[PDB]
Amino acid sequence: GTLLQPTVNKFSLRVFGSHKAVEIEQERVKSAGAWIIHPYSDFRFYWDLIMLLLMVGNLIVLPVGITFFKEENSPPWIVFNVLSDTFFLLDLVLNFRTGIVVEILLAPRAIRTRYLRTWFLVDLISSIPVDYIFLVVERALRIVRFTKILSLLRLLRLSRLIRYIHQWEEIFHMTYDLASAVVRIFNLIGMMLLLCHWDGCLQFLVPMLQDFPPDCWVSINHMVNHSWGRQYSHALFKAMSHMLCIGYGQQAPVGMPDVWLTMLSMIVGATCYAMFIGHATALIQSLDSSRRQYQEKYKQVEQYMSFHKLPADTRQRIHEYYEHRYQGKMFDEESILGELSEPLREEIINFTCRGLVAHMPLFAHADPSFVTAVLTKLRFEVFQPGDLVVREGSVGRKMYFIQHGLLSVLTRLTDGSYFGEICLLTRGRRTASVRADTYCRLYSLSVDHFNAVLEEFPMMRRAFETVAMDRLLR
Amino acid sequence: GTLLQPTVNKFSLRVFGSHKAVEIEQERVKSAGAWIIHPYSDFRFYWDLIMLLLMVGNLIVLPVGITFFKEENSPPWIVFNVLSDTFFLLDLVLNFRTGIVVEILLAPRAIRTRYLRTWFLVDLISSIPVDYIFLVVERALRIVRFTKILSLLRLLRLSRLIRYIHQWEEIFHMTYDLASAVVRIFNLIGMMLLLCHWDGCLQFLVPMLQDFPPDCWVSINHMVNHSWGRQYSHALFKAMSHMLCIGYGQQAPVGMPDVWLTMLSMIVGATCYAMFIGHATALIQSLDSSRRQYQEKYKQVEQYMSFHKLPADTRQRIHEYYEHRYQGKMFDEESILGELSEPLREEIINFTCRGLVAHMPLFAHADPSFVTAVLTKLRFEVFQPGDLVVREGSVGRKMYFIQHGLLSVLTRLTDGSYFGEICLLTRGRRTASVRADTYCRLYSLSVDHFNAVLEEFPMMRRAFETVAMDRLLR
Amino acid sequence: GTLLQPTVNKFSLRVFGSHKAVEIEQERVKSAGAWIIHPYSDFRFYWDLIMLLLMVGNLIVLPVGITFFKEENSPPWIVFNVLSDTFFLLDLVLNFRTGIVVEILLAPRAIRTRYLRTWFLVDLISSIPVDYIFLVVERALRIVRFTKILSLLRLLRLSRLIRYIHQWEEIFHMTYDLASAVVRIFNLIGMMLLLCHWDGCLQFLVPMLQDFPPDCWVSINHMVNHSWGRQYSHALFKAMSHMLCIGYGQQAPVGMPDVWLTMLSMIVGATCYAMFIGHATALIQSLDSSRRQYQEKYKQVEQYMSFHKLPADTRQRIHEYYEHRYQGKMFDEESILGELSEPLREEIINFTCRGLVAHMPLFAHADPSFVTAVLTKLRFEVFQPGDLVVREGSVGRKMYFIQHGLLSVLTRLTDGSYFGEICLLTRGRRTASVRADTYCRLYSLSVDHFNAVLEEFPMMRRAFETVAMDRLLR
Amino acid sequence: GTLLQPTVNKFSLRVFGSHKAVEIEQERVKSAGAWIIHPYSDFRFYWDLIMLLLMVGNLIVLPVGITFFKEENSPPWIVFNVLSDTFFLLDLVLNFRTGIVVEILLAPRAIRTRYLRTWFLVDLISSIPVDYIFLVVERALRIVRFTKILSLLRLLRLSRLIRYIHQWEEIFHMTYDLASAVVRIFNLIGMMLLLCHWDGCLQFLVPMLQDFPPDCWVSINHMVNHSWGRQYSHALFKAMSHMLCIGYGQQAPVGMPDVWLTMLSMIVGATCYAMFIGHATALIQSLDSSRRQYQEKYKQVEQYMSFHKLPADTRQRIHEYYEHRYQGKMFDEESILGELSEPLREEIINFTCRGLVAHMPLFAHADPSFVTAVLTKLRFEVFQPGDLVVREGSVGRKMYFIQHGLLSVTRLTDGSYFGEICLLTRGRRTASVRADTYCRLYSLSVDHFNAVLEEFPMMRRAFETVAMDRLLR
Ligand SMILES: Nc1ncnc2c1ncn2[C@@H]1O[C@@H]2COP(=O)(O)O[C@H]2[C@H]1O
Ligand SMILES: Nc1ncnc2c1ncn2[C@@H]1O[C@@H]2COP(=O)(O)O[C@H]2[C@H]1O
Ligand SMILES: Nc1ncnc2c1ncn2[C@@H]1O[C@@H]2COP(=O)(O)O[C@H]2[C@H]1O
Ligand SMILES: Nc1ncnc2c1ncn2[C@@H]1O[C@@H]2COP(=O)(O)O[C@H]2[C@H]1O
Repeated sequence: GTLLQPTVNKFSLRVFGSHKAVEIEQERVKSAGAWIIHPYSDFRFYWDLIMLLLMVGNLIVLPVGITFFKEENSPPWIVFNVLSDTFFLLDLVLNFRTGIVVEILLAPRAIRTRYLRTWFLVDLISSIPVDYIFLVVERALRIVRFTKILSLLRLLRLSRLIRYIHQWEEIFHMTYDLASAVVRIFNLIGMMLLLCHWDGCLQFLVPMLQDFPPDCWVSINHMVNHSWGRQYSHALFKAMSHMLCIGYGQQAPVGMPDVWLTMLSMIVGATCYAMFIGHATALIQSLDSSRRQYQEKYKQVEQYMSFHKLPADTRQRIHEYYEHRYQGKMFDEESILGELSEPLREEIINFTCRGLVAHMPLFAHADPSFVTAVLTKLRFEVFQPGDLVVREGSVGRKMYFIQHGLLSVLTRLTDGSYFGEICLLTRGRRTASVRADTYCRLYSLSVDHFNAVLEEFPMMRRAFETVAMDRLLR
Repeated sequence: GTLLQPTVNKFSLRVFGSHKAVEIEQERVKSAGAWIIHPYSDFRFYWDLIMLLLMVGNLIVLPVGITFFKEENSPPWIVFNVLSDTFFLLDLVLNFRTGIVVEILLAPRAIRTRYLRTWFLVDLISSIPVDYIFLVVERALRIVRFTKILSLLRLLRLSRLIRYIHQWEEIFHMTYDLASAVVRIFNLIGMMLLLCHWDGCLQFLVPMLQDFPPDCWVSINHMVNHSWGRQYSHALFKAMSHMLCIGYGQQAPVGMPDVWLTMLSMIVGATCYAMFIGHATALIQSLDSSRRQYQEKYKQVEQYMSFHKLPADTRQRIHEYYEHRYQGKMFDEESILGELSEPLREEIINFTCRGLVAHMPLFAHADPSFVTAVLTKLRFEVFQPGDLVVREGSVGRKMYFIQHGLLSVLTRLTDGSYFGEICLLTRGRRTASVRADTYCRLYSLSVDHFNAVLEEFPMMRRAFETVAMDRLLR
Repeated sequence: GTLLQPTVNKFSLRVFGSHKAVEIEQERVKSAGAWIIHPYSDFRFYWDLIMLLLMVGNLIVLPVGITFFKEENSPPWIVFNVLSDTFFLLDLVLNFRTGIVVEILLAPRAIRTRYLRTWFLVDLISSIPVDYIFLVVERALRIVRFTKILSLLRLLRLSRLIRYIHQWEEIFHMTYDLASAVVRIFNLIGMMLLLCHWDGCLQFLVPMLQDFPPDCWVSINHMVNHSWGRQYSHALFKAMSHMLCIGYGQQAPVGMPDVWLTMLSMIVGATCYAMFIGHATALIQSLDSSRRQYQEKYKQVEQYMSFHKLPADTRQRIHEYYEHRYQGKMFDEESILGELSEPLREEIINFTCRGLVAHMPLFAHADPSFVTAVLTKLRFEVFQPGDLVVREGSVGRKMYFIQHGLLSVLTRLTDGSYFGEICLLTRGRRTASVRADTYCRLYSLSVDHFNAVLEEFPMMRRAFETVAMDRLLR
Repeated sequence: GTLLQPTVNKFSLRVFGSHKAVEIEQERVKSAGAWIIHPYSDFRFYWDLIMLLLMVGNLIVLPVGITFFKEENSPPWIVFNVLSDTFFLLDLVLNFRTGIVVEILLAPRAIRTRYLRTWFLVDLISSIPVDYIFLVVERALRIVRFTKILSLLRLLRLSRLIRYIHQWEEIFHMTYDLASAVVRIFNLIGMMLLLCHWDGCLQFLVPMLQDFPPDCWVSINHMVNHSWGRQYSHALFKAMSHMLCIGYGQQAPVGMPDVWLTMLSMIVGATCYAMFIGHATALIQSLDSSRRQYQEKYKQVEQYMSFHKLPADTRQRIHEYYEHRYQGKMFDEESILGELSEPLREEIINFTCRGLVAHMPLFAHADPSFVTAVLTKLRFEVFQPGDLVVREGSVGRKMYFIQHGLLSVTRLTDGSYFGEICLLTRGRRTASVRADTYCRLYSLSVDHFNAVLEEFPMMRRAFETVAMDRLLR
């Protein structure tokens, strides 16, 4: 009895919010009882999965059954039509109690007026069997052709199929992350295949109603008395060749109703192929945008290089810097770390600098709170070999830690080491000079952040003082 | 008598400014009297709505009347031509007094020179009936063909139609918000349909003037003596098949003037179809850009994830954070709140936090000025379960309020609660530790903003002191 | 004698810099004398304008002269060929002394090696008349066909035409601001027209060399003995119909060399039409980008509106705010004013606020230096009616000036007025409350900027004190 | 013996990191011995370069050999098939020991399960010769047609070719900077040419198996007894004309299997041509984006100009300012200098201002450390002529240096400087400076100036002496 209520699911959590909002929605459904179908409930799922398959089966089978078969009084055809009319009438009956997303669950007022204003007439016309009525109520050939065109009123179920497919596609952008362009283009492919299947049946249907004049292509190809499969094959070939703008026959089409159907199918095919090109272009432009932005940024850089007329060796030095800095990846490290929360930043920086945790003895013994408080305030820097990181007699600004590479002070030291220590404490000038031997990834620490961390932790101040005196002894 | 002046309307307000600027424009119109038509006045509306319909009627009917009908001396055709010449001459007469937007309302100088420099000759040629003049002044078949080609000079009214349609489209981007690409593409569709309707009439017109040679397609299909409708149908089929690049006849076109018309229509159709593909692509790329930017941003995030070689569980934790933070929506909350004004921000934050207003007793009794002054300085934050928001023995930085979820301090508390209070007042370390039990939306308050609000309001300082002492008792 | 040197022009100033850099380049040219042609000099202009016209004339006329005419020994044809060979040999001779932009003006070393490495062979082959040599040196039909194919070596002048057209197009992005896509697409249109004109001549040329077999289309259409114009017309129709993917004949092409030419022209036409669609799409997407960014920004805003589930009246209030703030224009007022210089900002703000200059008596008497020093520090703000700008008992933050609209303090005041005065001086709370009656554009002044301007100007401090005492009297 | 290990190369450095990480990967390979092939090693290079050429040769030659030739028992055809089966079986054998990038080098567990889960069946089917088996085991015409369709199972080597081409293309985005769209579009061109070459062979193959009915196009064109080259030419013309949406014959195709092949090739050609248009559009939009952003920015500027209804002379003054400021180049000087490191900034500013170094005597004698410390804190500014840079009786804010142009206060040209004494005296502006031409200037802020004086005390006295000299002037 709870199947009319929306259950607790991932889409339910992402739409309603917490479990309490889901319970509020369930109580709003339970305001009335067995009169309201919530539009996110599993009953609408369990119904629409049936109705989509039935609608696809009818929209494929029904024109082939109308146009190509001669004796329309076969029993399983009548059984199939009766079943289709039954389910598509029960669908409207269940629609009457259903909810409407704009979620207006007011049953006696909003539902009835929203149907009678928007989408009751089309579903009502497509639901009921019109041809059986005129058969019961009622020059026989005009009557039979009239009943055939009336039986073509079943084709308005397409408008309901489109509505349910768009409701599904609005649902499954949220339970699964899907590229939008893929959904759009497979929707368009289904529409195009369906339209070509219509035009085949139509271009056989029109010479049927005129009792095959000698001007029509069926009489010219002498294929009146073949089986329905081969006639369907030739008609579909003709329709697809008009639709993809080919050029079908030897002669121009002579009969006047052939000309206008031809022109109609040509226009429809040209517009559908144009929209298909558009969707394919929009899909292709969204494949390697991360690599494309890197390309645009380097175009911008060499534009700036050209503006100041820089030398060639400097230009390739810049190029090597970008190749060993970004590695073809155009990411904004500031905004991504800004969009996150604090524990995510802590976990990321721990995973990136557990090597610096492991090699350094000062981080081996201290509290991990202190370790994270240091690590959250570093900055990643990359140097090229031959460069002097710190020159002697500087102002003194920053400390450095060593991720990779080895560095030479004119006394060499490899990765896992550190320098820039004592000049922050003594506040003096730079004692020795540090060179870059290779590409060396470094993390840097600002002095204001350093004093803030020392204000947060007094014992590591004495630890740095002891290791600075040891460094002075070295 | 005020219909020459621009009235007070929505476009009038968005162009001129206040009502006073509209009155200044009305006085500038009333500088002269019954000699100037302001280009935004309702008289130009009331005139152009007639003239567009007349121009469309002529540009559809006139070639069909020229080419297909034999006896051109029928009375209602002459009546129709006389009416068309009358209205399109009166249009030029009313153009003489009209205003010109660049609004140059100087009648005797700017209007006359701007016509005689830019667009007087084309309207003058398209206005007057040339063929009736040569009929009055004046081997009869060459004369009749000469009059037919002279009567084709009516087709230069297209240049006026384009000018008025662009003036309308420049108007209605401002009274109604319209997607620009839709306007462009329906303008192009109208142009393409009109060009195909020209080419049908033209490809029947050329074998008319040569008295139907046996090489032409009309003689080959033996359709000289059919009605004009069927001839128009076959000619339009031929023109559309050349235009959409199909391939029309059995043979190659034999007569030399057929070949060049064929090649001309093929080139025109290829270029029009190319521009149609371009407009369709530009329309499709502007449908789901909000969802596309979210996709690009997450591609950027997983690019950054790949750059530091993060583990899988961390990567899916980041993915869950974005799914429960942005919900597929790529919006910039900083810039949108920055572009607004202060009362809009106040109304938005009141509607988002009236729940926090309702549950908290401290906000229930105080002045709503104080309530808004608190609420404008919050920050929205989202945590994942298991995370520790405040760890014991911290520095003490911020207060938190609880939108959703429940939180556990190791003493549980659900939504509508608050914490982080006493550490701002005591300026000490963190007493207890707070965990996250679920996804919990929190609003955070900075201590500097907190002290500023206390400086603005002294009594709530004592209120916070009392509730902090109560919290210490707890 | 100075025509070899680059003169002082707009492109010369935008490339070289000042007049002194132009004189340095002129001295670098005058390092040698009458041996170097600078590539920006007017002599290269005066030469290339001739050579482009000659190259276009040859690339149009020469295949029509080779393929369609029978007697190739007519005198003016020989005169035309001798003139063409003369000018295209003199072009290579003048190329030897010319300069090369990469500007390497080193004549004996860089020019000779850069020709013999890159582009000497193609120009040498296309320069000299090959067929006259084999005619002087030398089954006559094989010899004549051999001379015809040798005379087709003139077609390599296309590579020189492309080089000079790209050098021109690189020049005229700088003297005139041109949309790049227009240049690209007209270059492509010229290339496509030229290729179709080649294929017409080629598809007549191949049945010439086989003495018109009965399998070829010329013999089938029985058009061997027509004039050259009609043969050229049918050949061009055949080539264009293959190129635009149409379908030409009744039968499939029977002869084997016809099939491969057909397939070649089909592939070339398909690729050219694809690139034409691409250029048209890229041109269309760059037309109304300013209006498109406004559309995307409002999509973003209503996305944010949907995220917090805002009410409808609030949503339309936001919509009215944007309509009366930006007017469909997506401009960044911060970055544009940031990119300018100081006197440009001063001139812009003077033109926007001379009304506030004129109505205010305090700005009427003071120094215009003081006036600009005030005006450069304002901020433009827009309010909706009913809003309260200043509520009584505020903290006191800012002064306001009134561009448009009228405002009511509960004592009304219209545009050109001002308020927010005395609370900056007294540093107290807000005395009276100000409402918004209409849309009212306001300029706001911050108190820190206000005190800075008072520090710059001491007498206007006393002026504000007097008018504040007058306001207190009011 | 080290060819199974990944050597020290540029891609190796850009993937692994330092030389030590390369040695760690080499030790991880050397965990086992002569049982593991590392997927970046030169042996996989030396193997795949052979296998791509063999796969292309087979995918071109084999359908032409099957469909058009009558006697399929010629010796060099059998030799060619035996060689192809040999190398494509040895490829699977060497695949068994190979590594897999996701680098899972675990040989007995990850490799076997990853093959038997993902890509063992297709390579196994495409490897072994099926037709020779049915020939050994086994109305002869049905048997021969059955063997022909079984010999068409060689065509599944395309799936391996695609995998190796994508592995190569993933490698060479890193050793060479390549535009991605060019790689995509040449991959698509190769695929389209291959598909058209398939459809030609197929549309001749189907009337072969029906012993040429009179309804087929071969019998209608009376070309059964021509050579194989001319038959291949007509079949390829028919296939390409269906593929590029042309319209081939006089009549509609009469036989029912012709109709469905026609419709299939038409659909395939339409989709391939659509994707080709898409790739061409995406390539064209990425050519002159630097010039396009300048265009969009100036559209934005004239939008702002229109919003405040500015006069024409002001608008063209703004236009001249942008033409002499950016020169059509839409670059962000802040972010580019921000993304670099400190020595790169120092080298760039030295190369841009060595003229100011050379003309100024105060920079001629001082330490180059001081020179760079001054030069890193300048700002580039551009003025229009007639403008007054400093008006008399100002507040006093900044110093200026002169890159180009000449300025009139007592005139002075490029290489000069002003704005000096008002920073020291902290007073108002003494004289007024005009702009005579377009003049590029570098500006110096007073807070940065006092910071540099705090870093260097002797140049303080140098500025004091030259300021007293300026007062004497
Ligand atoms: N043993 C050592 N090896 C290398 N550098 C050292 C040593 N001892 C001290 N230093 C210096 O200690 C300094 C601390 O900060 P500086 O940035 O001034 O530069 C650092 C190094 O040059
Ligand atoms: N009854 C309580 N339940 C939970 N937390 C409390 C309680 N009383 C005080 N606190 C703490 O009060 C602190 C105020 O600021 P903190 O951020 O230090 O962390 C807050 C809580 O841990
Ligand atoms: N005659 C007046 N009419 C309207 N407002 C006034 C008048 N005199 C003083 N004020 C107030 O002067 C105040 C100066 O700063 P406030 O922002 O506090 O708000 C301003 C006004 O409310
Ligand atoms: N000989 C001179 N020629 C030009 N300007 C000078 C001279 N001597 C001093 N100055 C001024 O010195 C001032 C220093 O800073 P100011 O920006 O006030 O403006 C500068 C100049 O106007």
